[PDB]
Amino acid sequence: LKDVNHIHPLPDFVRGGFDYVPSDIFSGKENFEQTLRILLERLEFIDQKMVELAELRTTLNAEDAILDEIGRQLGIYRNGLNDPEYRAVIMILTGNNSKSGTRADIIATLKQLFGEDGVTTYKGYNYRLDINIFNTCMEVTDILPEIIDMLPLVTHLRVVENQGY
Amino acid sequence: RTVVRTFDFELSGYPDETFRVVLDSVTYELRFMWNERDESWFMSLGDIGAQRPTITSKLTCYSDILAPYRYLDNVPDGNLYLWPLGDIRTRAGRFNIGPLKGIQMTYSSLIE
Amino acid sequence: ENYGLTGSGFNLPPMDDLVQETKKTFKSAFGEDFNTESNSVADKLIQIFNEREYQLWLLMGSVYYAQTMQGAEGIYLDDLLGKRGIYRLGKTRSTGTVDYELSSDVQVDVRSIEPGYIRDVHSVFIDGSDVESDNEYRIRAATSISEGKATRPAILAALLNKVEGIEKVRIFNNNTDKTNSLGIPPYRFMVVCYGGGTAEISQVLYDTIATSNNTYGDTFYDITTQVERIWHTKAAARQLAIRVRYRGRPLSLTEETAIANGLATAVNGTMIAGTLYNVRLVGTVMSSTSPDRFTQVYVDIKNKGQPDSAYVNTDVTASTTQVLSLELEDVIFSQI
Amino acid sequence: LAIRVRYRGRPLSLTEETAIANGLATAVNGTMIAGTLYNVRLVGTVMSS
Repeated sequence: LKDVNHIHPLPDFVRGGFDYVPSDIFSGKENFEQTLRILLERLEFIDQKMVELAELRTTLNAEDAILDEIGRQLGIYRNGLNDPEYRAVIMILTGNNSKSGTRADIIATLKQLFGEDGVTTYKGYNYRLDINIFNTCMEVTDILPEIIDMLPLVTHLRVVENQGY
Repeated sequence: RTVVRTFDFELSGYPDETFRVVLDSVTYELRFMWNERDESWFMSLGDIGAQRPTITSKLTCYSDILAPYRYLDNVPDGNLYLWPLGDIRTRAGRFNIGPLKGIQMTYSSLIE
Repeated sequence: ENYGLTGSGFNLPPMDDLVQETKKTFKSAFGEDFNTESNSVADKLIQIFNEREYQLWLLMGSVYYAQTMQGAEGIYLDDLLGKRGIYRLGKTRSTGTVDYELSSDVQVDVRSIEPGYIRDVHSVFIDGSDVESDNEYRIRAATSISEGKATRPAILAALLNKVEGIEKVRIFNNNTDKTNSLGIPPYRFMVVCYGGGTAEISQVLYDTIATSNNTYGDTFYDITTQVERIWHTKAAARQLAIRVRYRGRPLSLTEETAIANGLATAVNGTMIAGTLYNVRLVGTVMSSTSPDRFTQVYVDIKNKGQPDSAYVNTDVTASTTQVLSLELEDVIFSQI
Repeated sequence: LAIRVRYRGRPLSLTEETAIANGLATAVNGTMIAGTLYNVRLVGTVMSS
């Protein structure tokens, strides 16, 4: 019924405070109101930017200019990656820390990179595993090094990518 | 790290409570401030008569408050937690802190 | 719009500007013919409010800077790396061998009684370790921790946290049908470590590898729960020597220590069977001291005991079972 | 001046060369007459930013 995240712009900030004019003594004088409005409306701008200072620092929306700072703390350097996929690698490596490389587990990680039906996985008798891609939205060669990391120590892997079925 | 429960807290809901407590035979002074917009309790910890508090943090349920601060000679080495007595989904409030109000703020000390 | 977080950084408006547009907009509501010059009553009022408002911008900038890695200091440093789930150490105690007390009962080891810094010489032990300072605290944060298993990062993470005395580790993989260039049998992988025990790492490895003993290495040690054995190797086996030549203003004596110790970190941090790049070594010297102190720089590398004629400037690597190491009594400074 | 940079490593991506380009702004800080590039300094800067 209520949002748990209380960090939001204050609703109707301006009309508040004006509500503290005692008994409409000054209201309708058009000389005191403008002086008060001009000062209060400055806080509006500062109040608004208080959110982006917290909202924009999250990894989901962080821009490349500062996303590097988030990656730097985790040891994931930009190298030659671009912004749209640099976000992906950060998620992939971080998610690897609570993984076991099971068949059900592997499907889950690939799920975040290719939608619901964009990926499928065949399995083979002698350590063979196969990955199929149908709806890639980013160039895969640069993402490939991580795709190896979350697999068992002895996996034998093939990678094939195509658009659609 | 064996630990034993040894102290419990209660709050009357006044927005600027301040009182002195004794833990592990040492004495500390605590300050609690209520935040309106964030509807949460702010806790400050320090020595008796200290100019400034040693530690300030925001209270939350099932979070180890003292975790990153067990490296100072004036900080308790025990465990401080807030967990609910009722439904597990209830979050810390203003008047719902106490041994029977819904949230059990507790301190426990390691066995040495 | 040019104020606050902007992706390229954080921008803070100075005191003067905030007054300028405040007066401008304030003037717009009453026309030009409105006194706002110095010492005027209106101007005096404006200054008070803007100064109170200005602190808000300064506070925001401090909060952002306080939470960045570069600006982390004191307690604020603890919070930032605390977010990663690790905390600084405390008063640490010495360990000895048969002020002090026995660590456990004995029959047909040694533990210090005092809480910290400390009767520590041969034929009368780990000393020091009072408080874990920020510099090494930053270093200790370089590691990683995870609960994963059966994957390459998981193996590395577990070993560095459980195996006592471990200092470095690397893994080589041969996931193909035919023996690799390193002679690894097909469908097997090798683990090489430096330091640590032999009948303990095997125990740790057993709990973290998949249910298919694909290990291979020089030495083995059987374990049971059914019986099997685990393989591994040990490398050690190298110490280096360095000389540096430069042109300019001599570096007294203190700087050489700052330069010398700084180099030891970069060389030491190299991976097992890694490679050293002459360019990287130069870069460290340009960064371990203030710029604008040298016009030319060269570094020469040779193994201990070799003749002086053996100094070379080309990049150097190490074999599979070799680990690069550097120490003092090294780093010969000279002016060209 | 015209400056060319060559290196061995991963290919640098567009908009990542901006830091290097602006990093060479130090080249505009030379003093009259007594201005010497000390290309080693440039190598340090390009490897720093």
